[PDB]
Amino acid sequence: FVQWFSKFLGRIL
Repeated sequence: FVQWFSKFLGRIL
């Protein structure tokens, strides 16, 4: 949740 809101590694939200 601390990058680009990407649902791959947990970057989502």
